[PDB]
Formats: sequence, structure tokens, C-alpha cells
Amino acid sequence: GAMGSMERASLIQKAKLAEQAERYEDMAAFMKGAVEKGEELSCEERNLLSVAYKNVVGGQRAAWRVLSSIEQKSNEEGSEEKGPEVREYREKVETELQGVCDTVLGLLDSHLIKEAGDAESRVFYLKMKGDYYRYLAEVATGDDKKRIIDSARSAYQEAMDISKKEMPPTNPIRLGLALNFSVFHYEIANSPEEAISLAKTTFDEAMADLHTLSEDSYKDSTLIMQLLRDNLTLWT
Amino acid sequence: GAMGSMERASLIQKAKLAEQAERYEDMAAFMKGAVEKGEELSCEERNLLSVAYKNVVGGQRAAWRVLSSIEQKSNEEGSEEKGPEVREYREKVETELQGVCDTVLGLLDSHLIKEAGDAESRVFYLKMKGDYYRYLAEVATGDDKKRIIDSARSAYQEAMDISKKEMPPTNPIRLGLALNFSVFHYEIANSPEEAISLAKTTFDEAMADLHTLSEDSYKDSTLIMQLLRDNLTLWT
Amino acid sequence: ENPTSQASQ
Amino acid sequence: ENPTSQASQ
Ligand SMILES: [Ca+2]
Ligand SMILES: [Ca+2]
Ligand SMILES: [Ca+2]
Ligand SMILES: [Ca+2]
Ligand SMILES: [Cl-]
Ligand SMILES: [Cl-]
Ligand SMILES: [Mg+2]
Ligand SMILES: [Mg+2]
Repeated sequence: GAMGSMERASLIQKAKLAEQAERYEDMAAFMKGAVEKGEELSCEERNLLSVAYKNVVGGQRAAWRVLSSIEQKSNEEGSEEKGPEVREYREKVETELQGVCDTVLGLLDSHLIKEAGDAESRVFYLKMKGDYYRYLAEVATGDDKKRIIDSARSAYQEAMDISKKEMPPTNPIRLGLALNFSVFHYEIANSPEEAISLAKTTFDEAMADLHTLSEDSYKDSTLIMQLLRDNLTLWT
Repeated sequence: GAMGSMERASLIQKAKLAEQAERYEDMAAFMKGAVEKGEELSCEERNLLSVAYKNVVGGQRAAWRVLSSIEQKSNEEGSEEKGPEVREYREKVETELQGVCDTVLGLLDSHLIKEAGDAESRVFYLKMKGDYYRYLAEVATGDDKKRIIDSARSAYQEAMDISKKEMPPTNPIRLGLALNFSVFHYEIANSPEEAISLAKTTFDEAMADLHTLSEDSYKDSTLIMQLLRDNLTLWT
Repeated sequence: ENPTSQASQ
Repeated sequence: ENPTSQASQ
């Protein structure tokens, strides 16, 4: 890999610089290089990895949605034929997006998840696995769409099971996992009742645990609780 | 080139899609492919070319400024030594930026400028040449910095000479040229008095010509006049 | 590049 | 990607 000659610490330092410069593709390549050094990642390093790829794939997904909407309009009644270009360019973006998702899932499988023994790391990585299968599911249309959905579901479910046994209800990783699994139910699995029930129960259990927290931890947890509330307000 | 197999019209269509998707690197590659077909560009096509590369290089310049500022802080009295990484990554971004500028200048030299005979196209392309030499000048520090500055100046000057002979004072291309040449004087050539004088004279001559315009042309011209005014307010 | 529009985190 | 901060057009 092109980062094989760079020190692990230098890769982490440059990932942080790339974040400050809003150069998220560089940031992701630096963190990919750091992961490929073969050592486990610290809490801060896991978050750098997540931030980098979230921004890269987030932009690809936003572009894909723009192009898919144009493509759908072109297929309505009365739309003038414009040739293959819209489909071609949506496919190009889609393929690039799938490639990034495959890269992230490859890092998780070789070998981040299998070495991750603490709840905070294992849940973090399993949530990522669910997220990137969910992004694949958003664009899937063929023989494997159901298997892609079930891969997302399975990763989220394992993360939920660990997080409920090993973390308090206000833990930000647990909360962000529940938020995204609830979005999976609503947006991917055609299960809006499950999405609402999960978001509400997660919110209420966290509310009841806030009294145990410092001011800084309270701020961290309530921020994500507000995201659960925003979704419930949108969905109900 | 990787776009050699795609129809010119398809490249233009996909450039417009990439703009809607905010995929400016794709947009630039599509327009580069269109230019390399060897036909002259229409007014709309010239603007697509400019928009694409302005966004690509604009983001690189913003990143370079972030990194250069961090690098400068690291060289102050009392800053802890952190190794070569900041310099290395600033150099990486700088090199990528210079490569994009060289690509644009190459398109202008092979062969957009030499075929451009109408004032609107010739001034447009010469302004671009000035702009991309100005971006090179912003990061230049060696034996050729003066020659890079003079290349920017020379391109702007030829564009100004044509625009004053061949275009009305409210022409948006003429106005945007004068705006950017005034910024060249202020930011690159250490000539703030020249920058202010050019901006003021450009503004005043355009003001006196507004009465000749339709409502839509008036809107186009006053928008750029406001940018001249904003700079004068900042500079005086 | 991540938008702010999505329901996820 | 072009910022809005610069004095140029
Ligand atoms: Ca080492
Ligand atoms: Ca371990
Ligand atoms: Ca052809
Ligand atoms: Ca010609
Ligand atoms: Cl394409
Ligand atoms: Cl580097
Ligand atoms: Mg029709
Ligand atoms: Mg010290």
C-alpha cells in the first residue's frame, strides 16, 4: 500500500492535519495506512477512522441521491429521452461508493474486529460494519440485496447485544449504535414501528441514567439523545 | 486520456450532472475531456470549465492555507518540534495544487487561447491564465516566483487591453477580470494603491453605463460591482 | 463531505 | 469546494 513506508505515528498525525484541512479522502487514506500497520487502535484513533470514512462516503451518498433522483425523473411519463449518460454517471458514483464501503468492511474483517476484545472497541467496530452494509443496502437492487440487508442487521444485532450487557444506557457509543440501528429499521428494513420503539426505549433508559453522570458526560449523552428525539418527532 | 472514448456532448452533459451533484473533480475531468476534443467552446461550456476548476483549486488553496498556517506556527519561538510531517503534508497538497494549475494552463496553451478570436472568449481565457498563474504565485518561494508573477501580470494585462477596446464597461467578463486583476495587485504584487485605483475606476465607469442595460443585464453587472465595492471597503 | 440531512448519527 | 472568503470573484 502507498502508506507502507510511513510511520504509524506520522500517519495518525497527518490524519489529524487532513481533518483540520477538511481533506477527508486524504484523512481516510492515512487512517487506512495506520490500520494496516496491524496494531489495535486507541479510542481516539477509532474515531479518526470513523470520521474520515463517514465524510468520504457521506459525500458519495449525497451525490448518488442527486443523480438517482434525476434518473428517476427521466423515467417518468412524458420525460424526453436523453440517452445513457445519467444512468452511466450514477453507476460510476455508485461503483466508487461501493468500493469505499468494501474497503472499510475489509479493514474491519482484516483484522480489526477479531482482535477487538473490549466492549468499547468491539461495539464500535460492529456498529461500523452495520453502517457500511447499510450504505451498500441503500444502492442495492439485485440478487444479493436481501443478504446485504441481513449482514447489516446481524452486525448491528451483535453490537446491540454486547452494548446492553457491557455498557450503561447513556454510553455515547451505545446511544449512537441504537440511533443508527433505528434508522436501519426505518429506512432499510421497512420496519418503522421497530425504529420508533427502539428510539423511544433507548431515549427513556438513557434519561433515567443521566443522574449518574458528570456535567461533561451529561453533555455527551444528551447530544445524542436529542438526535433520537429529532427522529421520533419526524417519524410520529 | 481516459475521456477519449466518450462523446463530446456526453462529456458536457455529465459535467452538468457533476455540478448538480457537487462532484467538482469529476466535473473538471469531464470538461478537460471536452476541451481535448479540439473544438472551440461555447460561452456556456467556457463557464462550465471555469466553474469546475475554480472549485477544485479553491478547495486545494483553502487546505494549503490551513496547513501553511500550522507550519508557520510550528516555526515560531517556543513551539515544540513535531518532525517533518506538517511540512511534508503541506508539500503534498501544494504539489497537487500546482498540478491542477499546470493542467489548466496546459489546456489554455494547447490550444484554447490560440483559436479564441472573439473578445468574449479571448478575454475569458486570458483571465483564466492570469488566475491560475496567480494561484501558482500564492505558493511560490523559489527562483521562478518573479517569473510566475510576471506571467500572471502579462496575461491579465493582455485581457484588460482587449476588454477595454472591445467590451462595454458593464460587461460581466470585463468586470470579473478587473476584480481579479485588482486582487492580483493587492495580494500578489504588493501594489495596494494600484488595486484600489483599478477597483474604483472599474466601479465608477460601470456605474455610468448601467443606464444602457436591461433589467437582467443590470442585475448581472451590479452583482459584480458589489464585489468591487466590498473589496474597496475592506482595503480602505 | 458528510451532509447534515440524514437521520443517522 | 471553493470557499467564500477570498477577495477574488
Ligand atoms: Ca515503525
Ligand atoms: Ca485485543
Ligand atoms: Ca463524436
Ligand atoms: Ca476561433
Ligand atoms: Cl460516467
Ligand atoms: Cl504527506
Ligand atoms: Mg417531449
Ligand atoms: Mg516545550
